[PDB]
Amino acid sequence: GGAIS
Amino acid sequence: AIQRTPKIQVYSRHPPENGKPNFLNCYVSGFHPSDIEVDLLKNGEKMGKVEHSDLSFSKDWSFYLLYYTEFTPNEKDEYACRVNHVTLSGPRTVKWDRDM
Amino acid sequence: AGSHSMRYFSTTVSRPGRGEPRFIVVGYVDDTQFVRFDSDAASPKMEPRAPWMEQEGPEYWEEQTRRVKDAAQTFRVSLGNLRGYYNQSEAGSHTLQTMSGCDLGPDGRLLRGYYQQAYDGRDYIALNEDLRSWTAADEAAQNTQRKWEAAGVAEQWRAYLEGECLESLRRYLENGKETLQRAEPPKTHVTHHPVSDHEATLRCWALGFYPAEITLTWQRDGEDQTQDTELVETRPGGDGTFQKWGAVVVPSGEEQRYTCHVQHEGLPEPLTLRWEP
Ligand SMILES: *C(=O)CCCCCCCCCCCCC
Ligand SMILES: [Cl-]
Ligand SMILES: [Zn+2]
Ligand SMILES: [Zn+2]
Ligand SMILES: [Zn+2]
Ligand SMILES: [Zn+2]
Repeated sequence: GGAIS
Repeated sequence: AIQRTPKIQVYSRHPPENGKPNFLNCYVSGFHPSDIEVDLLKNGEKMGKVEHSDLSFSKDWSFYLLYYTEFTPNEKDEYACRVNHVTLSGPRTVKWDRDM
Repeated sequence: AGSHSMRYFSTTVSRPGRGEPRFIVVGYVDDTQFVRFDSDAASPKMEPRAPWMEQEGPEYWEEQTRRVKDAAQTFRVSLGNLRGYYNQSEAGSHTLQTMSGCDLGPDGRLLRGYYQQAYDGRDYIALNEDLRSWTAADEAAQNTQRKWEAAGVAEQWRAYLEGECLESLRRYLENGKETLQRAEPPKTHVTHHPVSDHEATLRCWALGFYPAEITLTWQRDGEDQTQDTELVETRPGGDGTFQKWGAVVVPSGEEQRYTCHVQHEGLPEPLTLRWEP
């Protein structure tokens, strides 16, 4: 989802 | 980055019979990265109307693609799949073996 | 079948100097593809790739397209951060792949949920089976792990994987039941090709089967000839079914000592074949 690395 | 060389299988959808419409398949798998060039060849020449599957990959993250097109096999005509990928010294050409 | 799976496989590939990274997603129920997205398409949207998907209404397609476009942006930003973590040039192409999905067990519960990423073809980070912790594959990925632990990312995946993931899978299984729930047994036969006056290739064929999982072995005197068998990778027919073969080269006079054994979930019981001239 919105979880950027 | 890792690189893996493509495996290549060339084959028909149904058992081949002369004069009967069929599908010619070139299944290319186990490669990385994803950029790859695949041509189906009739008597050495590039076939048109070749379609391919949507890019997917396996458990080890290596990619696979099916390239395919309609064909009607006859004894005169030779078929092959030619694959180029960064992991290769040059394009690899695999001839269709119709008698397995 | 007692258990089923859903998976989304996404690939993001940067192309320095040539625009935004390309983003491709495909979704599978078991071994059947049902959707795709490609950011390079004329007007990128989530699209059906199985006919039983066509009955989903436009709001389904709008939401899936929104979610994929969201992911695409996330993954483009991620590619930037990862090139930082790895101290890499902006000149080179790199690849981010993600797998996510759920297995539905026969008790109607989550058999296992998945979310994993790879960078340039190597494991990067994975959600553990417990859906509460992470495995980082290297120090760079520990950057991500730390960010994701702080942000409670695992719990968000756990909620998805136990809820909507399974609900979606159940719905697809119902909508596509006539093909998704039908295990098609392999059509099998043995071919024979002399390689000389003294030896022949025995080839055991399995054709038109679904799903793709199958075991094909040659045996001689009740023992697997695995280290003498050429076994090709299971391959798509192109019509939703799969194909495989395995071959052994044998002395002509001992051809009848060899039997091919085929296991498939579509078979009542394992098949045993032989060369029958
Ligand atoms: C963030 O990392 C986006 C991951 C998408 C979560 C799945 C939501 C369900 C819809 C399927 C979209 C799959 C996009 C890869
Ligand atoms: Cl996009
Ligand atoms: Zn194309
Ligand atoms: Zn089932
Ligand atoms: Zn709307
Ligand atoms: Zn032969």
